[PDB]
This record gives sequence, C-alpha cells and structure tokens, in this order.
Amino acid sequence: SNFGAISSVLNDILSRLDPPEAEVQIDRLITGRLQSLQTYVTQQLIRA
Amino acid sequence: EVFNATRFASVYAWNRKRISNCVADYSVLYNSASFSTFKCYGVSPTKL
Repeated sequence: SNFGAISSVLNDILSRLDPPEAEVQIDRLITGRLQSLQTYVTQQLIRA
Repeated sequence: EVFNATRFASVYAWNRKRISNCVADYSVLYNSASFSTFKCYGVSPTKL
C-alpha cells in the first residue's frame, strides 16, 4: 500500500527525489507500515 | 534536433517529437547554460 505515498517502494522515492520530499513520502509509508505492525501485534497478544 | 531546430511550431499547434531507440544524455542539455529555464518536476535535470 502507498498510504498516501507516491509509491509503496522506498527506492521509487529515494532514487528519484531530493530528501526534502523523499522523506515526506517515506513518513507516509512509515506511518502505514508501523500501524500495520502495531495492529498485527495487538492481534497476536489477544490470541496469545 | 529539437532544441537547435531551426523551426518551432506556433504554440496553438505545438509539435510533438517522438524520441525512442536512443541514448539520452540530459546533462549536456542542462549544463549547456543555453537555457534560462530548465525546470524538472519530481526528478532533477541530472538525475533523470
């Protein structure tokens, strides 16, 4: 998922954009991926 | 062949030149300093 990012792939951001924007696109992906892990773990704790 | 073309179109009827099957050096265009404007969106003139 892009989660608002231009691409789901970090290298499609980093190989194209300067840091002032590349970091923005990355924060969008970090938020999404971090939320996914947090959701996953919560669910694992419940079933545990 | 486009940049040093001897003739350009009227803008209402702008021309479209198809560039394919070739090696594209854009650093030679950018750093020629013959251009007053060379604004690349997303990816910088020498990174593309």
